[PDB]
Amino acid sequence: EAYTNEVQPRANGQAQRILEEARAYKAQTILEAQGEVARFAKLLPEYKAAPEITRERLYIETMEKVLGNTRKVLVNDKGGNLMVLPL
Amino acid sequence: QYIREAEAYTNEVQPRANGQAQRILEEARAYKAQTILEAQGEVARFAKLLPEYKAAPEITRERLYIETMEKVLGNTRKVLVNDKGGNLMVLPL
Amino acid sequence: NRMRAEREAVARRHRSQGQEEAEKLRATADYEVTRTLAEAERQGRIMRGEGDAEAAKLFADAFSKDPDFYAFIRSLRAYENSFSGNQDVMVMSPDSDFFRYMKTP
Amino acid sequence: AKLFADAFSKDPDFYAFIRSLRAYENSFSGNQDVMVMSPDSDFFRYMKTP
Repeated sequence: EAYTNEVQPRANGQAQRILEEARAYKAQTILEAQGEVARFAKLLPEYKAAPEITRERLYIETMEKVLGNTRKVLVNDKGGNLMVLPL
Repeated sequence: QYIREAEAYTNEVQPRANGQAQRILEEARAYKAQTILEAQGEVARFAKLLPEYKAAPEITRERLYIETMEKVLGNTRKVLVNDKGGNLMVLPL
Repeated sequence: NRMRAEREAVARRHRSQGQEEAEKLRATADYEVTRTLAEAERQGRIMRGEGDAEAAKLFADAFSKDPDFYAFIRSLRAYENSFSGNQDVMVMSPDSDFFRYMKTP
Repeated sequence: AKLFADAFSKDPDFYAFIRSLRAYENSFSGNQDVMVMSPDSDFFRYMKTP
């Protein structure tokens, strides 16, 4: 006696642990989902107001970001030569 | 003395082998138990997620696809070079 | 010196045999941990699926409105995320799509 | 495999889609794996003028 009566607590605590743990992910998932859902539900009405302008600004803005970090070449076309030079 | 030491070594290693045998035997059982239980969890995820995909296949596929691409793209060396110029080298290490 | 050996052999046997039992019980302990670890992970996946499954209906309707604009804003964001590092090289040309006002008027 | 077979036979294409996507991140986790993309590439579609 008293051997099995102590095994259960160990698992019991761990069981409630995962429950709350997974419930947090689901709670955060729902929350984050709603936030992202609301994020696009606010840009879509304004996007429809001026699709070309919003697309152009986002595109030009997105471009200066990627280009700002990544290197550039701007080499003329019709030439099949480059050095990947990886590591 | 070589014989005396030899008998000790033989008698010493034999019990150790038996103990190692149970360890690999038990590990296989644990693997079997872990794989069956792990499969059940994944099955539930797929079963619950499948109706959501069936509701909006294109949106779900597109959302997952873009998300998936971003991660694999972020941890790799993108090139973004016109396929015309297929003159490259491997340079392995 | 022969008597020493025979007792010494028996001694190692008694010492080595006890070690063997340790291995047996030690291995069984590992199995119990694996039985509970997988069990917990199973319950987690069930709930962890409901989470993304519950949000999937939300994303579905939000982006169903305009999946082309959502893919555009999401892909633009994904580029900034993917190209966050300086390990890539954008081989463009002065007449590319972006480089439209880079020419003389 | 029994559970996988029954649970995935409901929709083979969708399981392949989800499983194929997950496999990519597990393999390309390291930066050593290079990807020679192109502007024409299907994914890099919105990176151009709208």
